[PDB]
Amino acid sequence: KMIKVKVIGRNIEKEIEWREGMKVRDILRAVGFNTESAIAKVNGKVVLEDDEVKDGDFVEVIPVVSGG
Repeated sequence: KMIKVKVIGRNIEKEIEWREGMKVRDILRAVGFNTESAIAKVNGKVVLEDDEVKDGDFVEVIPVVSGG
């Protein structure tokens, strides 16, 4: 299971396998970030740092201020 990281709505696609026993947090750990810089949302659904991802969830980290 590998992770992908993008800056809130920064446009960062990179397909990504997945694995067994791990968690959202870890994949975010592949960023060296249990997501600190952000709010996370997989498939358009919102989550917390511990609310897993699944499937090669990316990672979003950066001033997630959607309003521009």
